[PDB]
Amino acid sequence: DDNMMFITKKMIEIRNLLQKVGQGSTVTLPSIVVIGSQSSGKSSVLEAIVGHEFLPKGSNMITRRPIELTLVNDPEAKVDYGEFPDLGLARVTDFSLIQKTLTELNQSVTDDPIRLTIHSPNIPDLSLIDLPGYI
Amino acid sequence: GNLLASINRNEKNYFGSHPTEFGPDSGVSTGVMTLRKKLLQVLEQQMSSKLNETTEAIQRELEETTYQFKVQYNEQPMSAESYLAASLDDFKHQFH
Amino acid sequence: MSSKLNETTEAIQRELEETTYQFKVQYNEQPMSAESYLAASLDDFKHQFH
Amino acid sequence: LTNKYYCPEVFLDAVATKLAQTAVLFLNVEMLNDFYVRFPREVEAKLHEH
Repeated sequence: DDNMMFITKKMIEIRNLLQKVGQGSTVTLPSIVVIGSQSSGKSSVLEAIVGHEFLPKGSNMITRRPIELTLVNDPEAKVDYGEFPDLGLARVTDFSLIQKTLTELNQSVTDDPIRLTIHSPNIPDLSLIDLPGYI
Repeated sequence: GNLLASINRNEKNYFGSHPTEFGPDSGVSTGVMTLRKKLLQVLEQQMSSKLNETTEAIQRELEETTYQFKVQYNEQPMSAESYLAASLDDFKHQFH
Repeated sequence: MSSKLNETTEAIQRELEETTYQFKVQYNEQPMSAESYLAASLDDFKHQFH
Repeated sequence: LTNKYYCPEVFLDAVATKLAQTAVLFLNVEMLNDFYVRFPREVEAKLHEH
């Protein structure tokens, strides 16, 4: 069901390009938005981590900025690596460094949502965004 | 590491305590893999639905950019190499 | 061969002298590469065309 | 001018002159200046590449 993942991946690449066309590129493709109450919010963060692999989450979070998670089918790659689009050409092996970096962005706090890209053979390519949960 | 597999082993194993209450073909659905499959399904369906309208919008923004290319510069194409070549030809004639 | 090295070397220097003098009478010993020729003729054509 | 059908020579020559001049303006702009701008770049690129 190879034909199946692919359509989605091409579409996510397209979502990224509409996002990147310009200032007036109001236009875009949808994606999953995740919302959860505080007990529910904690559950949700745990769930997002559990869905693919463990990642820095929860603890003390301003939750001020959304996180656009874009996933890629990772056949032919044997190492769980996640990278940041803005800091291009930078790959992170251990998610502890991802924890320190993105939590430093959490303490920094525009309202712009950081984009993320993570490649793992276990993970099916997706396009979820996690905004702060209700308190 | 390999937390993924582990969270998968527990999900496989836990429903065993009460398999009939929530297990295959039971009305309810649970565990991470079926959820993921459904997420894939819905994402594909909804994205596919918005595809035509988003496509039309892209064509609209392309048309407006093109019209501005008509009003400004009369739609004559230009590359950096064309600009440099023309200016170099001018300078060589002037210098001679 | 080592013995003839002196006389042969002198003869080569002689023919180099003659080739050099002809370079003096013809073209006034000014250097020339094909690229210098091409660009000069191209600039001539460009001024003519403009 | 009122005897246009009586003087086909003069009328046909007038139409020829007019069509020639208004066609000539757009011809000069669209084609001639395009030649003056593209020709030097094309010559240089093609000669160096050749």
